[PDB]
Formats: sequence, structure tokens, C-alpha cells
Amino acid sequence: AVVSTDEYVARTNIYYHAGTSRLLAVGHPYFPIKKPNNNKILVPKVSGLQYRVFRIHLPDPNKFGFPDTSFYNPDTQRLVWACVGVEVGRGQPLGVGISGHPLLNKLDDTENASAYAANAGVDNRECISMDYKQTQLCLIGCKPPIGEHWGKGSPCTQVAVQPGDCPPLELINTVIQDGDMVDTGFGAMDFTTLQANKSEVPLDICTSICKYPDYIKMVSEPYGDSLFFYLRREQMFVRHLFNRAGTVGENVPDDLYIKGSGSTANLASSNYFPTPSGSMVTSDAQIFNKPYWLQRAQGHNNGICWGNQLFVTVVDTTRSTNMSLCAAISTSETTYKNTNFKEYLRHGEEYDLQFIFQLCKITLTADVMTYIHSMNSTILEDWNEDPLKKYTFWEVNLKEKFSADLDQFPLGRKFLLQLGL
Amino acid sequence: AVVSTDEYVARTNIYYHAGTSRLLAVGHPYFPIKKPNNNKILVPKVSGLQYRVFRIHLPDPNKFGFPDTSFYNPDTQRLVWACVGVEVGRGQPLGVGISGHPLLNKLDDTENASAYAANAGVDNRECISMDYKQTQLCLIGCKPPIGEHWGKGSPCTQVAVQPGDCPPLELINTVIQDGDMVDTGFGAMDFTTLQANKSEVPLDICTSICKYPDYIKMVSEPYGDSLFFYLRREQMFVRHLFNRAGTVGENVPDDLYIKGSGSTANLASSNYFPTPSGSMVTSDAQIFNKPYWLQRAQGHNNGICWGNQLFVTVVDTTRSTNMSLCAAISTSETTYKNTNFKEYLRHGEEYDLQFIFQLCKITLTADVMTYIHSMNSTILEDWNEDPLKKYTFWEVNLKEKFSADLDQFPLGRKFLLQLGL
Amino acid sequence: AVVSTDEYVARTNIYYHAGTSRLLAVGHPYFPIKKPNNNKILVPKVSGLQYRVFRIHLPDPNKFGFPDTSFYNPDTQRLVWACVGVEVGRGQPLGVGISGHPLLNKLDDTENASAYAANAGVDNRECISMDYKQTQLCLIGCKPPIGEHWGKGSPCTQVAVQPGDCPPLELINTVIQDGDMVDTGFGAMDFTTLQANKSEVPLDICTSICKYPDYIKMVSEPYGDSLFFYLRREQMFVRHLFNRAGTVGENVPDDLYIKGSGSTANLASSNYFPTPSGSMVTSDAQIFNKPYWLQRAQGHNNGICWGNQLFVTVVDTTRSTNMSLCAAISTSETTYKNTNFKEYLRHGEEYDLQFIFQLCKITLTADVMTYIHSMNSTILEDWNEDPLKKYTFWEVNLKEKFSADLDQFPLGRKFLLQLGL
Amino acid sequence: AVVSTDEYVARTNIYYHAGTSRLLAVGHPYFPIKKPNNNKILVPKVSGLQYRVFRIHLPDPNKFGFPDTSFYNPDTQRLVWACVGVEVGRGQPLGVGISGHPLLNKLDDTENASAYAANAGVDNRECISMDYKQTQLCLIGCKPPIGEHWGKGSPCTQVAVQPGDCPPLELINTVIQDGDMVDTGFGAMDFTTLQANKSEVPLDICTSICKYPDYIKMVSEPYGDSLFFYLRREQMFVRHLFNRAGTVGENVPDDLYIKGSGSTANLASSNYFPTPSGSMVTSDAQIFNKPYWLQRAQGHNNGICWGNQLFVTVVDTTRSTNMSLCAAISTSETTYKNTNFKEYLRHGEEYDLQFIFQLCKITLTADVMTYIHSMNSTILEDWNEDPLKKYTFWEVNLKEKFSADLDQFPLGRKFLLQLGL
Repeated sequence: AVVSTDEYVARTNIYYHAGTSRLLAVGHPYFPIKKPNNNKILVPKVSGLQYRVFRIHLPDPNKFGFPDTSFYNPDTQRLVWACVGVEVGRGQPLGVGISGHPLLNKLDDTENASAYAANAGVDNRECISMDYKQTQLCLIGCKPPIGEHWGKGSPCTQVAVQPGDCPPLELINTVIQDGDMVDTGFGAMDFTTLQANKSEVPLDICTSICKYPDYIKMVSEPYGDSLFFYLRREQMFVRHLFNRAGTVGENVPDDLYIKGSGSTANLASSNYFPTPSGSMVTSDAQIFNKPYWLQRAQGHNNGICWGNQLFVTVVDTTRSTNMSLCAAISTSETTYKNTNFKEYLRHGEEYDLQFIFQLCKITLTADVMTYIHSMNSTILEDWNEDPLKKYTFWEVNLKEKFSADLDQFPLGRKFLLQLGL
Repeated sequence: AVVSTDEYVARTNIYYHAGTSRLLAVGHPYFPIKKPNNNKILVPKVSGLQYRVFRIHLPDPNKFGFPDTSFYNPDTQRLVWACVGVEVGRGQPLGVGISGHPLLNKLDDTENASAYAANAGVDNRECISMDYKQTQLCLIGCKPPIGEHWGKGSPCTQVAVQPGDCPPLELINTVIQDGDMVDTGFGAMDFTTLQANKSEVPLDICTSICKYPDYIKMVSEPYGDSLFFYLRREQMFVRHLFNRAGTVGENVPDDLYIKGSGSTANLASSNYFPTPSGSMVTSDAQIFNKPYWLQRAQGHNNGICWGNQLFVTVVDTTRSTNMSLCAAISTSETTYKNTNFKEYLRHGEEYDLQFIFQLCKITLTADVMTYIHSMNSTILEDWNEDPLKKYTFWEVNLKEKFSADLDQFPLGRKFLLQLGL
Repeated sequence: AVVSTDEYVARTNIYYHAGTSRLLAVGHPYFPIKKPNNNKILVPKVSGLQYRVFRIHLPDPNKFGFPDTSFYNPDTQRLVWACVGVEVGRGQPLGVGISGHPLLNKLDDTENASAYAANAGVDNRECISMDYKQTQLCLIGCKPPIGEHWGKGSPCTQVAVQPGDCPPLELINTVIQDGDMVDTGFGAMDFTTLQANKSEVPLDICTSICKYPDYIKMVSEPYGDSLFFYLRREQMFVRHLFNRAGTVGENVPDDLYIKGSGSTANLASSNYFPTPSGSMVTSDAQIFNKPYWLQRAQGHNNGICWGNQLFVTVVDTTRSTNMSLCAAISTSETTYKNTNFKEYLRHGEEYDLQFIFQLCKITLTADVMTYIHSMNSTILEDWNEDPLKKYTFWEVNLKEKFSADLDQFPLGRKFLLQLGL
Repeated sequence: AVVSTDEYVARTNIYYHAGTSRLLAVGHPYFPIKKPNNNKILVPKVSGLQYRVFRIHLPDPNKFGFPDTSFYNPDTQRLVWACVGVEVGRGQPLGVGISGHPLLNKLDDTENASAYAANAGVDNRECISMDYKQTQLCLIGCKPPIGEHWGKGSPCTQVAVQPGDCPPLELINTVIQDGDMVDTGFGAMDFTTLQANKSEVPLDICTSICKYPDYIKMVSEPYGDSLFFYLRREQMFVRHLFNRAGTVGENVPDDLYIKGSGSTANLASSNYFPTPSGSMVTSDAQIFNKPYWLQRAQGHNNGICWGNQLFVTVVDTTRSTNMSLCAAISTSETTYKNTNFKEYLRHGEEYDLQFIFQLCKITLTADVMTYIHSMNSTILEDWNEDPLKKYTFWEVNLKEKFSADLDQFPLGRKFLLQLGL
């Protein structure tokens, strides 16, 4: 049986504040700029539509040097940091971005038509953009976040997959890495392996995987380390209703309609797809720049940062403004020429993480050691190399950032005022 | 260590009211009107999209002439004014402005297209306007406000910048001056140094810098003098989705799409940009014409106006109505002729600041003098020339506006009723 | 020094109810219908966009005939009516009007253009309508309401105003009269003297003055008689973005853009103007048909109706429905002919004012008489001709409408129930 | 003087529940289907835009057969039913209808025009539909509901009405009958007698009278029998802005504009009219399927059902979905032919009324008999033919529906739970 950490984790009266200075990220909104011949990334892809997964490193409270150490017995017990307060500061002005594709697979406008559309020739793709669905979310836990998305499932050993055959789906659980993309209105799927077309969605998600937090799975998690607190806010509506060019993969059963004739003799593509639109963004609806007091967790792990680690996942599309900056090739002619100017796109993100940590102690009794050993043997081994080297996240080092004077920091003042004593 | 002003600043029982008569500002909404041959400003640029930074001058409480002076010892202590109540009155009717550019860099409409767009020739710019993002904000402190914006960073001494190369970005902290522009939906950046084009955004921000309050930095500030109170309200949504004319600064990696042919042989500009729109404006959402009671500050400076100064920054786009007024060149002909009427544009802004100040005393002990000295030496030096002469703000002199009869003023009545005694 | 009326005005226990039967107003929405050769008004202009200023006449409590007169001494004191409850009843169904101009100065649509617009010829005016900004407001006091609007200021004696020169602006305070127009989305200004064009705005405000309540000034008012209670609710958003035909009054500084060529050689009018739109109207947002209890006024005059007068200003555009009614010239032919039907427009407004008044007494001591004398000498003179004959308002006589049985009226029941005893 | 019923009506402890089984109404949304040669109605007009006035018949408590009759003296007193709880159940899914006219008087689109419209020829009417304004309302009382609407007033005996002259208006109070139409966005008027055109509004109100509850009058009513409880919810916004074809009934005063020339020589119709639109319909905004506890009435009649009658007026346009059903003339050909299918329209309405009644007793003293006699002589006469035979309403008989076991019904359980004892 699993038990609340409140059972075996003792709470001291010591609190420390810790915060990143001010994280900054600048890059191209849709794709990374690199040397054609090369593969080294010159400019990275930085979009408001990517997940930001911060791997927070905390100083080992056992190796740490406290002014007083009488508060615990280093022989019978050990120390762990407990996250009690978080403030995800965001810094750019609110605004909405926009993504498209020069060759988006969009046949005709099916929202309203005055006459039957012509006939699909070869490549009827259009240059089209859209404002993605709005999403604000924040996940906190001592284990990285887990997402779900639809990918291409493995086929059954029978009927040989005829070329062009529809690929099988499979919900795939994955670890959400820093830089991954969020569902933008086309659901959470792997567009690379499910869309040979390469033109069904805008460039920025076009050959990526849009993942959705698997909240269900994470909360079911027995120990609940992956996430002990979260805030989600997503909204979306249909801006336009389109058709997909291409060829019928699956025909419309004729028992569903009466054959036409002349123009209506041939059925138009009924492979419709809508254009998303996350409406207006607003201050009143902000999730960030507000402190989160992680006092009572719904999981058994009540904010204990086992391994002196801490994960903070964030997605904020309420500051997705992309800025176009163009340089002139010549500063002479007083006559505009498109060609005299090179147009570019850049997007900036501004973060500022702040935390309030509470020192905790664990008396290593038999039972406790058995439990903690079962739960996560590494805990004890590390007490008296990176297991997630495969994954990549925004590394954040706070080992030199802890301060006992909450007083001197904004999140600190807030915490004191909130907790009174 | 920094400490709350409540530690060393003593609160008396004397309160004074002070207020501007009624500030008025009239000018052209997009640019200043001046003599061509000259440079003297004939008509200033006045827009609802500019920051209004008021530099409030208060009479030195030490030089002031109070009816009674027994309440303190002018030998052991000194006097400082503490802001306890503010009312930013606004006076025009609610309404929304509008800004454009006769030659805005807008290729084609990418929100929905029935056929692949033509081909960029020379100068495809269009005369286009838009309703900027709505913004309401008020910053109060004893130091001028600080903003952030993206500008052209200094290049790394290596690869010689090829003409037309994309310029490097750099978040630049600046002092927000009266007259500066607010992000309008294109983010906070220096369009002059980041867009040689001179046609990416409407005239009014076209060659300006749109700055955004750096709330994070200001609140991090140790003493918290720059701002001890603020209200922010911003909203925005995507009205239109466009394309940028010009030449590819950075090409779309071909692993992101399948080459076209014929018309779709040549990739259309995927340098999209959206048109902002701050929706409807409403009374229920007003931030002004309401009193603010600065009783408990989140910073250590609890509204103490060191230097007998006080800063009030405001941005209100909920009264951005521009009025067109045209005069006839001739009052004869009874037949309209566009030729016979000169069309103009003017915008008016109406303010009315009101404050409630509480007298305070500081016993100049050793420790206190050491602290205040470290904090801001000028404090003591001034006690028993302008350090921000470089910057410009709406100067407001209140030295002859203090009154002990709160009773006689609207903000004063509100204050008494609110504070009971 | 001014003082609250609670100081010198005594409150009796007598309460009276008074109310208009049901005021009704019918006329043409845009302009008055009169005899061409004549000037007598045949049908008046009645629009939901006009101010309704009611001049309420009360019976002199001193001349009044009460059943009992022991409650006061007619030698040492005098009587005044105090307004304690008001109910502005409105009666038509909720709905939105619409106003336009057959020759509105609207060059091209600047919200989105696919090619550079043609060239302004002679008279490019269009027949255009719009739905004005929604406004609901109610002002109550014992003095008429005061508004503000921009008008043509007086010129400085220097540079002879060249014909067509932009006229100078000046905020002008005025008395708000019954029938005046409310800002409709083009701000509060005098379109007659500021727009020679006569085609900048719809007919109904085209040659009128749109005034806005000068809430700041009225509340600053020392005695606060002009308004001791108010409710305001206004909202508006940009429906369309247009261009103004006519000739450049002020040219666009060339440092703001790069000269064009060919079609873009000539700059298009950058004299943009938006089309307003007061969104949806709703019950939940109604201000009227609700009682207002004027118990504690923010001004010094706590609802005392000096002069036995009372002003109730209202503006309600949530019932601005205009109804078109056409009569057939012939009732024969069974074939429609536009020539056979004369189309017209009419708008109806329905009001019903109800009040609860509390009798008050003033012992005429020396000090009291000095005060009241300074405040408004007429008070005393009238105690033991019309000073606003110049202005016009909906005259309402209630001298025969007072009743001591609040019980018998809806506002009266409400009042009793509210005030318990 | 009038007095609350609480004065002379005694409340017993007996409560009964009563309810309609499930009322159902099906018909054509715009007009009744009848035999051409005949006049008998084959299919009635059933629309979500009609008023539903239910005439509820209750069993005479005096003739009723109670198990116990000791609770009162049949010699000195009489019995009356008092309505204490109502639940207007609605049953179809939420949805919005739509109404139009094949020949609607709509000249041109005046919301935005690129060139001056052509010229009105003969009959420029268009086939146009719209979504009416949303309205939810419920009126309850013991007298039928009263409405107001504008109709053709009687002319003054002077200037002989020239044919085509604009007809005079007059607010007309009427009894609201079951089947009457609700203002749909064109206000409350008699379109038959005020629009010879017969094409100004959609078919469904085209030759009807749209009435609006005269809330003001009904509440002013001395005894307050017509309505002792009500709920109203209405919203509407302008979807389109149009022009009216026809001929100028009243010309535009030339002092309001500058004569045009060429195309603008002739003024276009400035008889604008907007197209309504009651926005989205929502559950959260439902008024029905909720119980109403009529405990304290604002009128003097506190829910007493004199005459053992009860009126429940309802208007619900949140379930106005019309369903088109077409039958094939031939089930052969496998090729669509518009001529092979007959298209129709039908609309269904589903109600379910539920009430909780409280038995009351009245000791017939002198005074009481004088009062009741004055109030409504029929009361006494009926105690120990139909006066509204001329009007119509959905007759509802509940004489056999009363049950003492509230327990056994949903409204009953709710009532008990709400009233505790």
C-alpha cells in the first residue's frame, strides 16, 4: 500500500527562497535556422506553442551547509526539500501569434458555396495561416511530465498493407520534453508518421508531434511524483471550414445519398477539416504571475522533491506574438522595392521562476527504508549519472540560489504574509 | 538587508489632499505637425496609445508651514510625505481609435485563399488600418517606471554581417518616458532599428519604440521604490491574417514540405503577421475614476515619497477616439468637391489626478542614517539639480495644492468615509 | 467651508410618493419633419440617442397643505423636499436602432485591401449606416446637468487663418438640454462647426453637438447640487475601418515611410475613421426599472431639492428600435411597385418616473441664513421668473401628484419593504 | 385604499400539487396551413416566437371534497387557492429558429459599399431570412396579461389624409392572447395596419401584431391581479444594415448635406433598417425547468387565485428549432431531382406545467365583503358564463389533477425540501 508523505516525512520550520534570475529565449517561431550543408543549429525554434519543461536542480540538503544543524540527527535521519510555493513569472506583453503553410492542403471553402466547386487538378494547395487554440498550463512534480498523442500503430500480421492504405492508430505515452509542441487545434498526434502529405498543417507542427498531458495517467500514478499540482486552461473555436485535396481513401457509402449528375455527378471531397482559433487573450484570465501554494496535494507525494529535483512544465500561448524584422540590402534608393528588403521572423519568450522550499527530515527506520526502497531505491543509494540523459529539458541550477531571507524576495514576502507565522 | 518602511518611518495623524485642476492634451494621433523647413513642433503627437508619465512634485514637508509643529522634533527627526490614496480621473467618453499606414507591407490575405496568389512585383504595399490591442494600466512609485523592449543587439566580432542579414535581438531595459508608445499588438520592440522597411506597422509606432512595463524587474527591485502599486488590464485577438512582401531572409527547410509545380512551384511568403484588435471597451471594465487605497505595499517601500516626488504612469486606450475635422477652402459651390475640403485628425485626452497624503516622521538615529544613506544618499543631503534631466515627463506641481480639509474634496470625502476615523 | 446638508437640514418622518403617469414621445429618429416654406415643427426628432432631461416641479412644502402641521414651527423654520428614492421606468421592448447618411464621406475599405485603391475623383461618398455605441446613464441632482464637448476654439491673433486651415479645438462646458445628442462613437464634439463637410457622420448627429457628461466637474462642484447620484454604462467596439475622401490637411512626414512608385507613387488617404458598434443589448444589463435609494450622497448636498426642483437626466439606447411604416398610394394593382409605396421612419420612447420624497425642516438661525444665503440666495428670497428660461427640458409637474400612501404605489411598497419601518 | 391579501386571506396548512401531463404543440412555423377554397385550419401556426397564455382552471375549493373539513367554518368563511410554487417545464433541445420573406423590402446593403448603388427600379425585393431576437419570459397572475404595441391612431379632423401620407401612431394596450407574436427585433407594432407594403418583415409577423408585455401598467395596477410574479430575459444585436426600397415619404432636409452630382446627384434611400439577431442560446441562461417560489409578492395580491383561475404566460425562443421534412414523390430514379421532393417545415413545442397550491380561508365579515365586493363583485357572487369568451388561450383543466401527496411529485419534493416543514 502507498501512503502520504505526511506519514514518514517530517516538516521542519526552515524555509528557503530560490529563483532563476530571468530566463530568456529567442528564436524562429516555425523552424530552426541552420547551415544548409551543415546541421549545427544557428538559430533555434522558439514558439509560444512549445512546452517548456524545466529540470530544477536543488542543492542536496544533506551536503548543504546550514548555520544550525541541531534541528536533526544526521545519524538516524536524512533531509529532503519540499516545494511549498511557486511563482511562474512571465514577461512579455500579452498577444497572439499565427502559423501557416505556403502549401497547405486546402481544396475549397466548404463553409458556404454558391456553385459546385471545380475539380481537383494537380496540387491545389494554398498559402494559409491561422491563430492556434489558446492554452495555458502548468505542471509541477518531482518526475518529468507524461503526455499522450496518436501515432502509427503496428500493423496486424495478415492483410498486406496496400500502399496508400490508411495507417493504424495507437495512443502513445511519451515523456514531455522541453521544446515539444502542444495540440494547436488539430489534436495530439504525430503528423510526420501520420501525414505523408507534409502539408496538412502549418510548418511549426508540420513535422512534429503535438502532445497532450496525460492527466488521467499521471494522477492514477500510485505515488504521484510526476505531478502534485497543475493548472490548465484551454479554449478553441472553428474559424473556417475547409476541404482536403487528395484522393478518396475511403469512399462515402452510397446508402447515405442520392447520386447526382452533370456537375454533381462526381462527389466533392467530404474530408473536411476546420481551422482553429483561440479567441481573445486577457489579463483577467492569466494563470501566471500569481503564486501557487502547494499545501495539500491530491496525490500521496505532497510536494516532496525526491532526488533534490523538481519539474515545472509550462505552456503559455497568451504571449505568442511573433515580430517581423526586415533589414535593407541597400540604404540608397528612395523607392520601395520588395527586393531591397530581406524579411524575417523572430519570437521571444521571458520567464522567471521563483520557489519557496521547506526543509524536511526522514528518520530512516526499518519500515521507512523498506518503503522508500521499494518506491525508488535510488533515494537511499544517493543518500549517505543522469537516468534521463536521453531526454532534454531546460536545465535550471538553483544550488547557489537558496536564501533564508524570504523577506528579501517578492515570492518570499507573499509567502510570509500568506502563512502569517 | 532591506526592511519595510514601517520599521523606521513614523506615521502621524495629519492628512492632506492634493490634486491637479484638470490636465488636458490635444494633438495629432499619429505624428507631430511641424514646420517642414523648421523643426519646432507646431502640434504635438497625442494618442491614446502613449504612456503618460506624471512627475508629481510635492512641497517639502520640512520647509512646509504647518499650523502646529509640536507633533515632532525638528532636531532629532525629519518629515516625508506618504501616498495613501490616489484617484486617476479620466474625462472623455469611452471609445476606440484606429491606426494605419498608407503603404503597409501586406502582400496577400492568408486567412483564406481560393487560388494561389499572384507574384510579388515591386511594392505591393496597401493602405491598411487596424484597432490596436486594448490596454489599461497604472503604475505608482517614487521612482520613474522601467520598461522592456526588443532592440538590435550588438553583433559578435566574427562573421561579417552580410547586408540584409537578420539583426540580432536584445531585451533592453529603459526608462518609460511620457509620450512613449505602448505595445499595440506587435509586441514591445524598436521598430526603427529592427524594420528598415518603415512599412511593417501603422505610422504612429512606425518609427517609435513600443515598450512594456518590466513588472518582474521592478518588483524584484530590493527597495521597491519604482512601483509600490499597479493595475494592469490588457486584451487582444487576431482580426486578420496576412503575408509580408519582401524577400526570403530565411528559407523554409525543404524537409518541411513537398515541392510544388506550375503555380505552386514557387513558395509564397510564409512570413505571416496578424492584425490585432482590442475588442469592445466597457464601463464595467474601467480601472480609473475609482480610488486606490495604498495601505499595504507588497514592496518594502510602503508608499513613502522620498524626495517629495511621486510617479504616476498611466495608459488608457479605452478613450482613444480620434476626431476628424475638415474645413472648407470655399463656402460657395453647392456641389461637393473633395478638392474643396481639407481633412485633418485630432485626438484629445483629459486627466484629473487626486491624492491623499499622510505626513510621516523619521528620527535620524545612527542606524537609520546609515540605512537611508546606503539606500539613497540624496535623501539626507537634501534634508537639513534634477538627476533625471535627460528624461522627459508630464511635470505636475502640487506644492500649492495641498489642503488639510479632505472634507472639501471628492477623494477626501471618500477617504474619510473609507478609513472611518 | 461647505458642509453636508445633514448638518443644517432636519429629517422628519413624513414620506410622500409622486410619479408621472406615463410619458410618451414619438417622432422621426434622424431629423424633425416640418413645412418647407414654414419653420413650424410638424413632427419632432425623437431618438434613443438623445438626452432626456426632466425638470421635475415639486409642490412647495411651505405652501403645501398637510393634515398635521405640529411637526414644525413655521416661524423659526422652513420646509424642503428631500429625494430618497427614484425609479426610472422604461417601457418599450429592448432593441437596437441604426443611423446613417446617404452621402457619408467614406473613400475605401481600409480593413483589408487586395490592391491599391483607385483615385479619389469628385464626390466618392457612399450611402452608409451603423449601429451607434450603447449608452445607459442616469443623473440626478437639484441643478441641471453639465456636459463637455470639443468645439471650435477662438484663434490667436497672428497668422491669418488660411481658408481650409484646421480649426482650433477647445473643450466647452455646456448645460445638457433635453433633446441633446449623446456621443455615438465619434466622441463628444460639435460636428456643425468642426466639419464643413456635412457628411462625416450620420444625419442624426450630422449638424448637432454630441455632449458627454462632465462627471469630473460636477463632482468637484463644491455644494454638489448638480448631481448627487448617477449610473453610467457605456460600451463600444470597432465594426469597420474606413478612409476619408477629401484633401490632405496635413501631410504625412516623409521620414515615416519609403516613397512608392507607379500605383503606390501617390499616398492614399491616411485619415482613417472607424465605424462604431454598441454590441448586443441585454436584460441582465439594464439600469432602469430598478429603484435607486439615495441615502448617502458622495457630495455635500444629500438629495435636498432646493427650490422644490429636481433634475433627472437619462440616456437609454437599449430601446432604440426605429420602426418603418409605409402607406400605399394606391390599393389596386396586385403587382409591387416601389413607386406605389411611401416609406417612412418613426421611433417611440416610453418613460415613467417615480419618486419617494422625505419632508425636511430648517431652523433659520443666523449662521444657517448666512450659509444658505451664500450658497444660493434665491433659497431664502423664495421662502417666506425662471432662471433657466434660456434652456429647454421636458417639463414635469408633480404639484398634484404627491400622496402620503406609499402603500398604494409600487415604488412606495418597495420603499417601505426596503426601509422596514 | 387597497391592502395586501395577507390582511384578509388566512393561510391553512394544506398544500396540493397539480400538473399538466405534458402539453404538446405541432404546426407550421410561419403560417397556418388550410384548405384554399375553405377556411378551416388544417395545420396551425406553431412558432417559438408566439406567446403561450395558459388559462389554468382550478377545482373550486368550496365545492371540493376534502377528507377533513374541520379546519374552517363554511358558514362564516370561504375558501380560495393560493399559488405558492410554479415550475414551467420545457422539453425540446435548445436551438435557434429562423424566419424570412421571399420578397423582403431590402434595397441595398448599407453596412459597407464600394460604389454608389444603382437605382431603384420596380420591385427590388430579395428573399431574406434572419434569426430573431432571443426572448424568455414568464408572467403569472390571476388575470390575463396585458401588452402594448404601436398601431394606427385615429386622425385629427382637419387636413384630409393625402393617400400615402404617413399614418399616425398610438400606443395600444391589448390583452395578450395565446398565439400572439413577440417583438422579434422590429419592435412591438401592428405591421398589418402600419405596413401596406406587406414585405417589411418576415412572413411569420408580416400580417400580425408583435406585442410587448406592458410591465409598467400591470405593476401600477392597484390590486395587482394581472401579474404577481415575472421573469424576463431579452437580448439582441444588429446583424445587417439595410435600405428600404419605395419612395421618400419624408425628404431629407437639405440643410443636412451638400448636394451631390452625377451618380451622387440623387440621394439613395436613407430609410435604413437593421436585421436582428438574438445571439447564442445557453443552458446556463435558462429560466425554465427551475421552480419559482411565489412567497412574497410585490403587489397587494400575494398569489391568490380569485375565481379559481390562474394565468401563466410564457415566451421561449431558446428552443425555436424548425425542422424541415421532405417526402419523395417517387422512390424510383437514382438521380436527384428537385422536382421529385416536396419540401415542408414544421415546429414542435413541449411544455409541462406544475404547481403547488396552498389552501386559504376568508371570514366573510362586513368590511371584508365590502372590500372584496368593490375589488371584484363576481368573487362573492360566485361563492355560496366566461367573461373573456372573446379572447383566446390554451385552456388547461386541473380540476382532476390536485393531489395531497406532494411527496409523489418532483415539484412536490422540491417544495417540501425547500420549505423544510
